[PDB]
Amino acid sequence: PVSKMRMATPLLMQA
Amino acid sequence: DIEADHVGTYGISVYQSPGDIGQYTFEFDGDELFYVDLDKKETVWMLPEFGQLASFDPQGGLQNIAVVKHNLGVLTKRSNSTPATNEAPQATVFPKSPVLLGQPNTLICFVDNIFPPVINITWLRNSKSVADGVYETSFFVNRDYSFHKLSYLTFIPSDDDIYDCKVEHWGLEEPVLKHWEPEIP
Amino acid sequence: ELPVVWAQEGAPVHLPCSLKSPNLDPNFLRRGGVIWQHQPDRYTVLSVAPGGLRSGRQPLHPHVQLEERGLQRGDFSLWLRPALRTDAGEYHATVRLPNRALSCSLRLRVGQASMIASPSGVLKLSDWVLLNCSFSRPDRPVSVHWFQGQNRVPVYNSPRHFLAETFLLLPQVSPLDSGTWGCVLTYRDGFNVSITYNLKVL
Amino acid sequence: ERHFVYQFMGECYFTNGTQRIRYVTRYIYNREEYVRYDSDVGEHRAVTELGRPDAEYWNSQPEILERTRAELDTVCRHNYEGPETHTSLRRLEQPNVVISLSRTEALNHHNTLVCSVTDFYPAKIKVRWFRNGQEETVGVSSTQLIRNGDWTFQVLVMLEMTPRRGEVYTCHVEHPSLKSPITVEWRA
Ligand SMILES: *[C@@H]1O[C@H](CO)[C@@H](O)[C@H](O)[C@H]1NC(C)=O
Ligand SMILES: *[C@@H]1O[C@H](CO)[C@@H](O)[C@H](O)[C@H]1NC(C)=O
Ligand SMILES: *[C@@H]1O[C@H](CO)[C@@H](O)[C@H](O)[C@H]1NC(C)=O
Ligand SMILES: *[C@@H]1O[C@H](CO)[C@@H](O)[C@H](O)[C@H]1NC(C)=O
Repeated sequence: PVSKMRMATPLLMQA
Repeated sequence: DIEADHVGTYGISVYQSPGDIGQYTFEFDGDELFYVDLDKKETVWMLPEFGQLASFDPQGGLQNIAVVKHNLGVLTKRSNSTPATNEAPQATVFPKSPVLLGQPNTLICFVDNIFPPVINITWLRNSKSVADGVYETSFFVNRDYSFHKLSYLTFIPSDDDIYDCKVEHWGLEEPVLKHWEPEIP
Repeated sequence: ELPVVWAQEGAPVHLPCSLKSPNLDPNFLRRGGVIWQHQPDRYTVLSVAPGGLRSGRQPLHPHVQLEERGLQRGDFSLWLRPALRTDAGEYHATVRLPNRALSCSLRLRVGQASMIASPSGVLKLSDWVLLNCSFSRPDRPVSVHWFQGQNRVPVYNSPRHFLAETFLLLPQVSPLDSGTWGCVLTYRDGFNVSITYNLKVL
Repeated sequence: ERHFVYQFMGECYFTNGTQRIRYVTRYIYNREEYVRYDSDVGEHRAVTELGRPDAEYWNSQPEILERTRAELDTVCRHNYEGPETHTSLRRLEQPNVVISLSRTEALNHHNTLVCSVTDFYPAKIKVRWFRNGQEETVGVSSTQLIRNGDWTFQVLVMLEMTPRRGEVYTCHVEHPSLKSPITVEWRA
């Protein structure tokens, strides 16, 4: 079949 | 600065406030793989053949823009920082293939040092606006944090047909258009 | 009969060549080619078509890019970022327009300008001192200017400051004379050197 | 009211394929970086004093920090050994070589033939002129690498030539996608 592409995950700083 | 065999930039989140301008794109070795549309909920590839052999989940690309929106939202209130001065872009007009009169060709307009990436790029066939065969590609990033974009245009070359590329940028004191003719050659 | 132009390493150099001064149509202007060659005392170092494509020597240029507005205001000029000490040599031009054509030519000499102090090192509480700022140019400067401090306060001849043939001397260097002292030179062609040196006084 | 710019990116650095891999992630605001993680560092640093508590805030959640370290194997190593191995790594484009010359209007007059090479990928290429079977390098001017922006590259070369009778000028080019070296010639 095919192969998916995994992305880079960002982060979330607090308020 | 740093060297390697190959580098693939997976995940390119860019947000501009106000206006809520976002963009998510994948890249590799100075070349874009594909980009995810924001509102149409789909993944657009620069080349279709690689979309036939691979698939990306567009939801993950939207979470990036959502966190970045939350990121910039906290950072704009955290600091009283001033806006970065709008850099004046520099462009270069060139054909994709060698110039052959009467043969179809793709006229490219490469513009570097685009900052901020908010700019209209149009063409003028003999000082007349032509929007046929125009491909507006997504911005790119280089290691000085400036940005560069490309625009394509199919046409039929002729001596009596002079072409140019229009630039509408914020930092420009006036719109600039570099005129190229195959008649000069 | 070619003219010669100087340059100081460490600062960009101005290498211009415009077509006289008639106001022209900018549309005709942008239809113009330029070719620059170099030969040491290089060849086709940079050549750009109206399209803007930058071609030339196999190595990349030292940030040697022409002013984008100069090419649309009737000017063809070379602007390296670092005045390379090796660039010293002959330079020729080739400007191509659909109607007329010009091809200027000149020379380039690198003049390493520096300020040499006679008492080498830090100064004592009370002692004389000499400074000589000068480029490696055979012609002598016409006017000489000096200044004291980081705010560039021009130094004039005084009962404590003495100046002649681009030399300055203070016989008793009080602790107030400490700071960055610089100079300003001049020439027949308007070459200006602003070498600055932080005077070290006890 | 005023304008501001934010940017995020993740860079996978590969060497020799999968032998030594490096994963670095940047956080850009206003064309400026303030928090960075390096696979050679193992945690989030602060490029500026702005993201100094931010870097430690992400260094205070141990579950999130390991996902980032594991992203070197899940995002970088897997995509190189997966999609790219099935897509970009197996992409080769052959260059198009053409010889032309402007500024010449008479026979036996000095000029500089132009060898134009466009639409090729990847960018690991070199070009060399050949006159009568002799590699020429004196008075040679060439464009730099021109990225076509559509999965292709282009670059042009010019050689200052003297129109000598009995002449064979060849633009010799070697490339990995070119299983054989291409030679295009030109004569008076
Ligand atoms: C681009 O065009 C739109 C409408 O056509 C305009 O509002 C915007 O200001 C333009 N961007 C510029 C001039 O940078
Ligand atoms: C001192 O400067 C003068 C002119 O400023 C210059 O001609 C001379 O070579 C310099 N050096 C000396 C006298 O040692
Ligand atoms: C010296 O060169 C020009 C021309 O004489 C002059 O206008 C300028 O003020 C001087 N250079 C600097 C950097 O001040
Ligand atoms: C590169 O990888 C090959 C294949 O795994 C290996 O034989 C070679 O020694 C490696 N070279 C290095 C690590 O310098």
